[PDB]
Amino acid sequence: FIVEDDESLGHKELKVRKGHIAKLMATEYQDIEGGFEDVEEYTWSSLLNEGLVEYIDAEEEESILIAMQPEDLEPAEANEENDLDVDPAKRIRVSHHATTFTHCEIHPSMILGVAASIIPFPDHNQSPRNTYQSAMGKQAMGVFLTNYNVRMDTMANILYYPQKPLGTTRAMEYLKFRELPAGQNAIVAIACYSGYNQEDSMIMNQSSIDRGLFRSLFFRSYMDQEKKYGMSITETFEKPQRTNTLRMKHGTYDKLDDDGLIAPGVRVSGEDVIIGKTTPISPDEEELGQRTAYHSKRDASTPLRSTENGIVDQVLVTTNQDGLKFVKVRVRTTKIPQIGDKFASRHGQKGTIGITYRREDMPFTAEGIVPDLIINPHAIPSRMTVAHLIECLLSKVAALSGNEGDASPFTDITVEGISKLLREHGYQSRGFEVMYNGHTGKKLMAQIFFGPTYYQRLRHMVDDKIHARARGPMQVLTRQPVEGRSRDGG
Amino acid sequence: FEDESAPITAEDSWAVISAFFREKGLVSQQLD
Amino acid sequence: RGNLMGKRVDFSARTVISGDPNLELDQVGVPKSIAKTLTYPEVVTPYNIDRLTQLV
Amino acid sequence: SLHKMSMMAHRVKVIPYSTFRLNLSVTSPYNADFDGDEMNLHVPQSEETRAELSQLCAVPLQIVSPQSNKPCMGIVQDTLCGIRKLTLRDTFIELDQVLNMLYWVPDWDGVIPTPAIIKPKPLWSGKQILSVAIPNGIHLQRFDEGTTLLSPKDNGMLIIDGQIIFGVVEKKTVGSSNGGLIHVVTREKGPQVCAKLFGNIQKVVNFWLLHNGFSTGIGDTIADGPTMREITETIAEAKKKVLDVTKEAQANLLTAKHGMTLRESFEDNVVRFLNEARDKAGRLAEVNLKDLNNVKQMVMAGSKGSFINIAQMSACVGQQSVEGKRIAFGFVDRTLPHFSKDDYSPESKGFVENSYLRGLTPQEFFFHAMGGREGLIDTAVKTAETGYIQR
Amino acid sequence: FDMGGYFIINGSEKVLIAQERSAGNIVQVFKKAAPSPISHVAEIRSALE
Amino acid sequence: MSEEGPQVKIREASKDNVDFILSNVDLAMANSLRRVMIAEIPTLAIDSVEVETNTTVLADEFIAHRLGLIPLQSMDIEQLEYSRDCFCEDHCDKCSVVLTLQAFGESESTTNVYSKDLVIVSNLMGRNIGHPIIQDKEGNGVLICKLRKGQELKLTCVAKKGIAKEHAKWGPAAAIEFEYDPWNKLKHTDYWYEQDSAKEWPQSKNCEYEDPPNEGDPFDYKAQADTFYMNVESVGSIPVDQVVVRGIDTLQKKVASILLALTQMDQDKV
Amino acid sequence: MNAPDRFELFLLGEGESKLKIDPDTKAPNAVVITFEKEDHTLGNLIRAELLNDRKVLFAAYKVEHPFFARFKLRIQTTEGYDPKDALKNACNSIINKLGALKTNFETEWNLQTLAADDAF
Amino acid sequence: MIVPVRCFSCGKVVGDKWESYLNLLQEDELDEGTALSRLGLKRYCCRRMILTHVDLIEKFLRYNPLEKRD
Amino acid sequence: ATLKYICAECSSKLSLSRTDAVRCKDCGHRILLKARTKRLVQFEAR
Amino acid sequence: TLSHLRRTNTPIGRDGKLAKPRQLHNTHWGLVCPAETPEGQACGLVKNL
RNA sequence: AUCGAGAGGA
Ligand SMILES: [Mg+2]
Ligand SMILES: [Zn+2]
Ligand SMILES: [Zn+2]
Ligand SMILES: [Zn+2]
Repeated sequence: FIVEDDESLGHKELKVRKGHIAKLMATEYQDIEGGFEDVEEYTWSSLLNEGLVEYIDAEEEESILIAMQPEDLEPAEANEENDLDVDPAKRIRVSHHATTFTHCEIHPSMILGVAASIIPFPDHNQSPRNTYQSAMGKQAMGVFLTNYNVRMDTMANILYYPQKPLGTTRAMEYLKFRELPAGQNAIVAIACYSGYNQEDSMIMNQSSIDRGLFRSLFFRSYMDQEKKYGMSITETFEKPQRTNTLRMKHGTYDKLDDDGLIAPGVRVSGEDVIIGKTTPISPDEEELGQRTAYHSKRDASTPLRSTENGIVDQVLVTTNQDGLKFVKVRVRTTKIPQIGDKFASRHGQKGTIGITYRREDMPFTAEGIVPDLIINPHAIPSRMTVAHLIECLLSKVAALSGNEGDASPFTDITVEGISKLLREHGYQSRGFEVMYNGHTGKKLMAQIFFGPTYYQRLRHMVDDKIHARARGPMQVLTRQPVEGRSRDGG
Repeated sequence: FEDESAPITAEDSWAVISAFFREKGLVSQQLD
Repeated sequence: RGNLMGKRVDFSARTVISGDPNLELDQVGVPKSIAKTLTYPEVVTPYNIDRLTQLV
Repeated sequence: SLHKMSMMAHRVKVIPYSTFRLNLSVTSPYNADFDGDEMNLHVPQSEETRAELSQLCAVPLQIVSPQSNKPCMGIVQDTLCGIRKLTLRDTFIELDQVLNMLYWVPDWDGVIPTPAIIKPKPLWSGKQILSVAIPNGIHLQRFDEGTTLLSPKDNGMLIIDGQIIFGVVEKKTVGSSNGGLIHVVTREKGPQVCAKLFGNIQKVVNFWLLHNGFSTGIGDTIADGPTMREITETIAEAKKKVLDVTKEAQANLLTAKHGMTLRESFEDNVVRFLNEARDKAGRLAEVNLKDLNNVKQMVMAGSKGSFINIAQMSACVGQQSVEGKRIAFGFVDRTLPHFSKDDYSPESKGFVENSYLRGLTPQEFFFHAMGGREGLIDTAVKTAETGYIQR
Repeated sequence: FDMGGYFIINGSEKVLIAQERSAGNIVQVFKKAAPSPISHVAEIRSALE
Repeated sequence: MSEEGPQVKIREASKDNVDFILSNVDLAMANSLRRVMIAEIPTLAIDSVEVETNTTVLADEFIAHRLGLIPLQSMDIEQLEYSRDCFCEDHCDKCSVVLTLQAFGESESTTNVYSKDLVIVSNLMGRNIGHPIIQDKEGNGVLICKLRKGQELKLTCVAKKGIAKEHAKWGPAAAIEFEYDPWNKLKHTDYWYEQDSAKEWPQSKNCEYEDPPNEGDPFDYKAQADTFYMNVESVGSIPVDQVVVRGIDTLQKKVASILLALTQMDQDKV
Repeated sequence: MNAPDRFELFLLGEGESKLKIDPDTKAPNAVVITFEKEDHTLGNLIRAELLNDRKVLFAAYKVEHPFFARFKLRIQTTEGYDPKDALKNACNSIINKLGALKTNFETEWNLQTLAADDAF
Repeated sequence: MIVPVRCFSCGKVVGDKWESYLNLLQEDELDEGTALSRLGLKRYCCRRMILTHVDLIEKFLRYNPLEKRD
Repeated sequence: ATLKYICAECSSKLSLSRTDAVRCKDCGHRILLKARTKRLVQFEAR
Repeated sequence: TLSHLRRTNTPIGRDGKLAKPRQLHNTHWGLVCPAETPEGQACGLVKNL
């Protein structure tokens, strides 16, 4: 923003006024509505050309003096040292220090990146936690595009029911997180329990998994095209015959079609062949003709990955730029949460499932509400992440009152406001609830911090990591075992 | 009054930010 | 340093870990899918013909 | 695999669900947690190597390590909190739950201890049921600052013939300490008995804690109004002292400390004052906190808590620094374009008045990010430099 | 919802990562190590853009 | 633990809630009844799905899961055998109900395919089972999927009898409240507080049915948990009253099975 | 991958008896009974009832591992009184009380039907 | 993508309340909380389910559905 | 039978055969999604 | 996707030197994210607008 | 298959 002394009526005041904001909102609504009549069609360029905002480079911003917020300009702060707004629940903000302001921040929290600006209350966490969350928000499972069905991408992961957060920052409207969210709201209980969430692991309600919690789709597209060589040879799709080819793979060819492809809807598992392709190549010997007639053909099929199974989603048959037949086969499968899977909130709190408990075995409140997670209380003190608890509280209040909780970084929403709202909703101000053991049904002598919160299902599922071997393939040079899980390496 | 006075408040800067992201977008630098 | 001082080995497994308050200190939990891949060669002696034959 | 204990021999137990499962007390040796860690399994292929693994590398034989004379395995988060809460003086147990606790100890000899309270109601103390897990013939005589065989604080430990007699059980006793229960039992009854003790204590304490419960909420970081005002006055006094030092330095009346020029002496005085302010505010908050406060309970149990965390969550976060020096004038004579040039005030050079509960202003947020980035870079460098030194 | 600031090459989608560099046509004066026979050096990476 | 024991007092009743005070019974029995209502009352649900054709947006697993989660009438479930206890070939009329869903985009606007469109094609033999539970005021069931003009979906859903332990989709209960001792007289709970627990902790709605503690009265250390307040809510597949009655039946059956096992072991010992 | 079928929680497997009574050598007249395919729902009930018998000296249970739907119960009665008899009496008392509860609930709901028919 | 059936944690059938919820929001101009209460979503376990749902099916149904004339 | 190869951005059911041009007859397009199978797919509603 | 399309990279640190660069300089205020930076060798060398 | 590069994880 530009700060000028145009206000001869008083102290140096911001250049932008409420009329400009009114016209901007009018332009927004005119875009939303019909009957275009917004002659004063302000956009960003209108503000830029009108002399209301700048484009300040790091080199130019050395010579200026910026105000953190428009309130820093009011003469009252400069002069009125005494005021009744001594709410002890608000941040201690330094007073008005200067009067030669040249510009004013459009808003703090625009200093954050795309992955950071989806953190609720990042200013209540500590910076390492924020960095961890920014790194782990790119692994959260969610809908990356609406046309994922058309795209034949390899390794696409999509949630069954992606849910919008109950605590949303104000930049999520520009990042479109609320339109393509990556995660789900889970009723988390920060409790010490049977002991299976003792380290950063966690407990998951099994009956919540059975009803569709954190279920995700997985897509994997296989590709194969007829080889370029057309000079008296080629490599064509077909269904190889046990009696007319070499080293034909150990998998099942019974699932293929006459086209060398599996029809969509077939259930493929293990190392079954999905694309049937052979090389009618040498040995070009008439002795082979005396033997199996087409013995010259050598199998070039593509089997499923040995550690994967699913159902053929879609088979695409096109021709590459060179005109040779080109094929893509997509296999989809549902990846339900298991014990070894990895989840995390928006505060760098990693954790794998430790054990799943059914709805009856979980602790329950006097209202029957059972948690979808039980997080060990020992993750908080060392990592702090106060934003986690503030987000759980704000989310509880938002779910009760039925609206969105503004988790913007540098707003003026204090824990005491949220607590007052929660108490108005007939609950304990700080979010504690009396729970029952479940096994015995007796009250727990401790009251459990209960409420919703947004958790993300990351990548790194255990079934993609589990690997054992004993006397598998070996190398050729050193005669040691090969490396790689996909190759059955040691 | 409002047109020429009533200075901006904290909540009003989000109209400006929305205008910026409307005209520019999140990948404006590469396209430009 | 990559083929003599250290090398890939057979009869080994890797996977995520979890916790079990109900496991002995020296005891570990091996998933069935892993215990059915790794093997131990036992010699047939008159003390274990029956059990080893049953395993066969 | 930094040391011996990162390679230990275990006994197998085939289970479902695709993850290796470990006892929670062996995590510290491997330095493992369950946030996504993975481990490698190796199977011996000969009776010779099976015997070598089970007679040399066996986990119970590794409890007391030659690195420091003290145990490696100890008692960890949930068991630590549960054992400190269970052995409190006010924790009595009914017959119905005591029967389950006793049946949960495999070594239990079938003899029900006579309750500590008999006539009005039969109530067993937590120390009794925990002692049922301690083998006979074990003595400890640890005395803390104010332990005199009658102190009301239980700040001590006395065991006579495998019976907790006095004191709370916490990280100083069952944790991997120099002369705790673990070390004494290993050096007295042997490795197998100590591993069995690990199992028994874990089982009993986990059962009790499951049927009691224990949580942490946002209400654990809040300090009442009076202590918040006291913290604010402490911080204001520190700010005033720093301002007085600044006035003295700007008047040239400050005398440079020998071995340091004027600027370094001034910066040292300011950083010392700010650190004293943070410590005083943190102590005020901590003494305010009740025993109800779950964070303070974790701190007292030794179960992953420290008082610096309490200070930073419920009071001033404190001065930030990069390269050992308070934030530097990256711009021309100012740390950030929102401050006037040549400003040495605490707020302009990294100090963070607020707490994490209360929030951070944008400048404090950025300075804290600076400090966090410094820490992360240091960790990344060590990750490899220490490995090279090891090799 | 696709922003679209990328290329499609052989089907695959590629992103040109902004390569950071020190500016040219700026005079930078910096101190050389004392053991060296040079005290200060002023450096320009002059370029006709 | 004598015969003429537990007494009941139904505070209020609906068709999706039964609110009652359960008194003169141990806490173990109350909790066991709660757990049984949650976990071990058989009901009907879709178990197998044969997708004849599906050009819709949703995948086949998605729709199969949704269909499994649709409640179905289960008043007469006790007259249906378990598919594991039948001699048929993967289903028949006496151990399953066969529904079939067929939808198409006749209209150019979005077509809402939903559980009103499920039709039972098997023979129910007069049993009161198989009907999807439609409680919507619009008469519309549970939204299953949506269709463009050309999209189609043909299914064959086989309904089977099961308990919530095998899969949560067979649960007859939605959520069971449970409380005892509104005023913490038994001191089974210690109240976390800052300045005053009696002010910081909201008063339970059941505190009106109990005498407030007397400030001077000594702690009645001989008192035991009793007079449990419960509120069973039913997803609609079974009436709430029948949910509770069948929970009691299931506990009785489990204990009777224990007795029968003891008797069989004794007979084997002779 | 390694997830066992959910039916293994309540369906007996091959050669898996419902009960297995093993006399306990730690104390006299004490036996340990293992219930297969059972959990706390019945174990807590049985133990709580057994503790109401004045001829029972000890009664405790434990589910050794949540992975396996198993259950172990220890009973130690006074001299003469066979622990199996104590278990039988426990089950019989439980059944009687459950039947009484069902009868009372049916009676109360029959009374309430007048309002229920007018409810939703 | 579609409104979830059978609320996760508790199991209440919140799948038939999407249409009614939207109608109350739009036609009756009710707030989210009042609309949720009017449908009987007593406890936040279900209010989060209905409230924070993202109906992506409406966006998938914009692409041509392998249809004879579309 | 040779029923197969539904066309993309169209609806034509090509039912091509070996050596047939991969182009769609009346679209000129070259994608030709392959005709979801005929055998019933068995799913468990879980 | 959005983060990748708005990423940068500093070839200078590819040498692996351990020094004052690859730190959050305070001239970065409002120009690159103070929190979004990878771990390992690239911490502080890869920066996000 | 090979080699090279990048991404990320413990
Ligand atoms: Mg870790
Ligand atoms: Zn049948
Ligand atoms: Zn619900
Ligand atoms: Zn066409």
